[PDB]
Amino acid sequence: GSHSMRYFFTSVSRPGRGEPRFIAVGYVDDTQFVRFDSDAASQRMEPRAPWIEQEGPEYWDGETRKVKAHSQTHRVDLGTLRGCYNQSEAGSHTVQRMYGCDVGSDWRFLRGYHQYAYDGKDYIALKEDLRSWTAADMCAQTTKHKWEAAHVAEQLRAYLEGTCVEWLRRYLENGKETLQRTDAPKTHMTHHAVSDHEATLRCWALSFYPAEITLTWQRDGEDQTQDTELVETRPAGDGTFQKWVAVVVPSGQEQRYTCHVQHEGLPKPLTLRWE
Amino acid sequence: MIQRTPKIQVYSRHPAENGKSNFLNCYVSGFHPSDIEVDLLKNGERIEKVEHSDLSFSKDWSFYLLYYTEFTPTEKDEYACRVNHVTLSQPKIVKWDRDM
Ligand code: MET
Ligand code: MET
Ligand SMILES: [Cl-]
Repeated sequence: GSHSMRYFFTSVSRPGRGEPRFIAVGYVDDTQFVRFDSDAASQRMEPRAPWIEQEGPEYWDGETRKVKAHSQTHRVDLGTLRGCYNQSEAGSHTVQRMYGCDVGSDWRFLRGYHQYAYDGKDYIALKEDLRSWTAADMCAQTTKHKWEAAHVAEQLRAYLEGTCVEWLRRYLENGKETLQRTDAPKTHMTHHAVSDHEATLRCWALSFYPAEITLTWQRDGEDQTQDTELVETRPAGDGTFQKWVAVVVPSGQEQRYTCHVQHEGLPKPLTLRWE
Repeated sequence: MIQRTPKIQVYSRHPAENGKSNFLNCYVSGFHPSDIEVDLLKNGERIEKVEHSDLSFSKDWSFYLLYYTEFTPTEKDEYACRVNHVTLSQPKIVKWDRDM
């Protein structure tokens, strides 16, 4: 299975109610492993997966120093962006940043990412080549000019292809019992009569890992995605995931409807029937 | 400003059995901006012990949080999640339905 390491930063201005809120989280695949919260008492990068606890003091001090430094750059960014967009000083705004790396089954570099949003909209992103930027609006083109002149992309590319991959390997090993597992979904369908003439069919996938899955309905072999209610894949709390997909059907047509499940834990795609 | 409405899911960790300790989850996803209020309710009252995940976001930049607590499903106790967000005119209450 392919794997990823990602950091997610969220910075929110709150004019007159404090300095901006800053929250940082780190993930390996779908498993969170560290956090920082500027409003918390500790003012430390903190562990959130058992397998990171073993890291030594150089690690916690280093990550703490880095995350605080990132909080400060984002604090100043909120001012730069408010100014560029000619926004009022009163309003709350959001900066987001995501970066990290993907490796394949073989733990070799696949892809890197480094990208930003302002108020929920793409702002600037490093392209897949890790050499060039995507910047739609004029404010982001100004940033792009500055980042080109400062050779920012080159520094980011070096992290993403090197250090990022090294950390990802270490964590995957330290965490291998968790991270290098597959839990196949436990599947079933439920039927509930909404009335005398229609029934809700719900196709369930429970207790699966990793999170990627596909659930689809067919009616006499015809894909029903347009008529299907598909919920967002959701955490059970225990490091496994759950998902369901539902269709509302005329009572008596249940046998026409089949649910199709795809997951890496499954030797073969599964079809569930009413029969 | 961009605003995106929370998608609320309220559910148990394990298949529920009356009298058997379990975990009640309220997963809220796809929202923007990040300020949100989320409560788990037992018989309409806020559960005070509730924990939540650290704020994170999806590839589309929308935020997600899991709120969770230990709970014991029973025949007559009603569980729910109550969510408020700038996109909602008033708090949205979603009841736990164990028969889904
Ligand atoms: C948690 S801030 C530091 C994140 C990451 N380990 C880095 O070196 O960029
Ligand atoms: C999207 S936050 C980055 C803004 C950047 N530091 C600038 O000064 O243009
Ligand atoms: Cl944003």
